[PDB]
Amino acid sequence: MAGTFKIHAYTEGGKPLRTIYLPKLLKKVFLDVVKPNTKKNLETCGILCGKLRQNAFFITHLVIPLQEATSDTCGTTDEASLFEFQDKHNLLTLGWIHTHPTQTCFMSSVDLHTHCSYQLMLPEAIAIVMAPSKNTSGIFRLLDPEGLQTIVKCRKPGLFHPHEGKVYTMVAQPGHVREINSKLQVVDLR
Ligand SMILES: [Zn+2]
Ligand SMILES: [Zn+2]
Repeated sequence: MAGTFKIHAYTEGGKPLRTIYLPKLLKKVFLDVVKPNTKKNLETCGILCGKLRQNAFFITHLVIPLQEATSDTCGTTDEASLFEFQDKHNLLTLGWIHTHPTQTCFMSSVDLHTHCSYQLMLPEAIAIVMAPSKNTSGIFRLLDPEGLQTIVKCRKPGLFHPHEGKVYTMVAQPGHVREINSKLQVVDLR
């Protein structure tokens, strides 16, 4: 009908990307759940989990794993329990979301290395970054193959370090991510 369209989304390398359906509620619900950390200027992450149905992914569960909260990272500390939870409930990893309580909306060095594993496993994988002090948010991915290659090769120690060239980009509007009016379940493993 009116205001509808078909999308064919491609990576930089020309690979077709399947659609990910994102609940309209997810961003705001996530900010609600992790507010105690945000008020302390501490980052929190959640994993975007779901299922593949008729050639498209549906995010159904926002899973908050055990993690180490700092002012500039929120790395998962117990991947075993996260994996066990996802396996038991047949939930795929589709991406992740995290806060920048006071920072601008961008992808940090750590964020790019974190995302690399997601997007190697699933070309469609996304990183949602909420920057509530700026009232902004963004959905990002690495360039594929070029950015994935840069991060795979990067051995710089040091929490925050620069990268040579363009490495990441915001998901286009419209593009392979579509919002839908769906229910949401938050699963907190903490
Ligand atoms: Zn970040
Ligand atoms: Zn690096």
